[PDB]
Amino acid sequence: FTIDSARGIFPNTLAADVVPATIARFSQLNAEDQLALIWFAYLEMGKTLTIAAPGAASMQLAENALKEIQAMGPLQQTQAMCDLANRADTPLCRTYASWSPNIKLGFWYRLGELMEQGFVAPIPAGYQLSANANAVLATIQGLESGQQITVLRNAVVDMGFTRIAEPVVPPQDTASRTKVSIEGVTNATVLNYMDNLNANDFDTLIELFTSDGALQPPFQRPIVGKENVLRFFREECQNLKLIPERGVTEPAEDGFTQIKVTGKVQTPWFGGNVGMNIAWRFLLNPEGKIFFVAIDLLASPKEL
Amino acid sequence: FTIDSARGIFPNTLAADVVPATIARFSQLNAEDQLALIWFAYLEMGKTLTIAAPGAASMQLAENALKEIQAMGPLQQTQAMCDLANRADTPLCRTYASWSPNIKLGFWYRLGELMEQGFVAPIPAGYQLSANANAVLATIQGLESGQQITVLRNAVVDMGFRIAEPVVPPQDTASRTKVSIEGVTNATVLNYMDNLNANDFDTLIELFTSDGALQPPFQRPIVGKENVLRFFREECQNLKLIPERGVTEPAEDGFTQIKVTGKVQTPWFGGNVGMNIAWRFLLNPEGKIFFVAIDLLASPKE
Ligand SMILES: CC1=C(/C=C/C(C)=C/C=C/C(C)=C/C=C/C=C(C)/C=C/C=C(C)/C=C/C2=C(C)C(=O)CCC2(C)C)C(C)(C)CCC1
Ligand SMILES: CC1=C(/C=C/C(C)=C/C=C/C(C)=C/C=C/C=C(C)/C=C/C=C(C)/C=C/C2=C(C)C(=O)CCC2(C)C)C(C)(C)CCC1
Repeated sequence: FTIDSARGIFPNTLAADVVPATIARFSQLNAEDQLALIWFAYLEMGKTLTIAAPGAASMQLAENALKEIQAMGPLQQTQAMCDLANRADTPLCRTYASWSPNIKLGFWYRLGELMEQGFVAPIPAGYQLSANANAVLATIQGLESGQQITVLRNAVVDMGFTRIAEPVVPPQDTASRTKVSIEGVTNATVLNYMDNLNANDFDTLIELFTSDGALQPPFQRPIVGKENVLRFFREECQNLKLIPERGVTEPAEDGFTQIKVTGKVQTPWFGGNVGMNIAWRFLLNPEGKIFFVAIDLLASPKEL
Repeated sequence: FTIDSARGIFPNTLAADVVPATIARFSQLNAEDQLALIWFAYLEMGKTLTIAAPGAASMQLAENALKEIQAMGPLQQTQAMCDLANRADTPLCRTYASWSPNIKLGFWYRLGELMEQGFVAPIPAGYQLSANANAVLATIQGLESGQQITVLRNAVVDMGFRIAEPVVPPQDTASRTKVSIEGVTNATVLNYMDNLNANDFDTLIELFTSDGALQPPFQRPIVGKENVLRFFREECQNLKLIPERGVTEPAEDGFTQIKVTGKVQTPWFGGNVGMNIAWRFLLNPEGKIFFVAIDLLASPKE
């Protein structure tokens, strides 16, 4: 068993690879078209889905950068946004790249509010997308909400020129914690994984892993080793709600066990308004430690 | 005008972005599935489309790596190929990454022949692709040949974790052909096409502004004469550009923008694959190339 070979467990699992396909098409676009397309997608999505407000701490971390942009003239504001989209090498792009995804998202949330108000240069009036851009937006608007928000998030995270993160919130009080139930699955490691993540208890969660174990987020390469996985939990995985439904348990090579669970996950950005269809694919060693876990965004509810 | 803003000229040009979409899907796959998928695509494509043999110089440059793999036991051979697909950090992967695209392609051409012959571990008998991988292969097989070969090339180039073929002397001046483009007599555009068709990179590069850029299909702009010239020498030998028609318009600051459409042949396939291409030029007032983008078009309808 290697981490990279483990990526192949449960090969029947149909991931929503339209997401990275769409991000790839988006990434080809002219920067102004990238910005306008997201503006359009954002505006129309906002008619039925409300984005949660960025946290106070996140806003403080992005404040300096936001103030600099607000102080610029309109042409310069537009240029700064194009710089981010083009991944140009500028001080602002370097600052942006140092930020965790949540801080990047909160930065754009605020710019969006300011553009709506006319305090930061808006997308030009009557702007029409390029041929390729119009098709990309059409694709996005045809996707399930869980896929739409993943496309938008990944586009945002990709910006800037490549560590600052929000403070780590204390774990949930033990007596207040809920426990998940999974049809077919009573495996203690899997249950403890879900329960500890739901309680933001990253120190306990990381102890479930082998020293060389990995976690693979949707459409990303495996994050390998306890140090890197713990960093990822602390920077990116706060305040999720995992709602696993059902699973299946099978023996693997060398006394290992492989378990696939399907269910839903909510991000604090949208709460119960977007339930993403997710699979977890675990490979556990003979002692029950996590050697590998992959988290996949599923192609449709037909994959649960 | 910035290089990055110039990327937006002629915005109704519909590029074949199914190519980078498909590469992105492919890149998500398990490595063994990546290898099997390409094996399948390769085998089926080869029933109607023959790949030209790698050049002698290229083969010599890849020879040591190929010999090392051939000396391995079958399990190790399979692992070595998986390492390349996974972009693992290994000596072989580092050597591979140092190679120009043509050398990487020739390396896999040879491994393909050896797998067919049974001298390098083949894809396991009766191998079945994953759900996601089967769909990716279906997409590829539905594409026009020019798009298929671009997907395969880009997948190959992406593998692994400063070595190029020797530069071939430019074509004898008296032997050179000249292109004709309906609607377009612009000397810079004509000289661009004619010099590239003659492998005359030293003359070609002089058409560019010092800070000018060239943007290959689905890649970021390559900026400045040093980098553009390097790209010509490493990657752009022995092409055949067959421009057909164009359109010429004024641009800002006394600049001119010109779009040309036509076909291009790669020496890997010759006339057997004609790729539908657009060139989008932005020329300064003196006629120098500030920006040229080369796009693979979505269909002949473009
Ligand atoms: C840019 C831009 C603009 C603003 C755009 C904005 C404002 C976009 C905001 C988008 C947001 C807020 C998207 C949030 C999406 C969040 C998602 C998709 C979270 C998914 C998390 C999951 C699936 C986690 C699953 C996990 C599990 C279950 C595990 O078991 C282990 C950990 C982990 C893997 C993490 C404007 C409009 C100005 C126009 C100009 C350009
Ligand atoms: C991996 C692998 C295998 C072998 C795969 C092989 C063997 C694949 C070979 C593929 C090849 C040989 C593809 C070649 C494609 C070449 C292309 C698509 C060239 C396009 C060039 C263009 C469009 C240039 C246009 C330009 C123009 C016109 C300009 O004006 C400026 C310059 C430039 C921009 C360059 C096997 C089976 C073992 C299985 C295991 C894994």
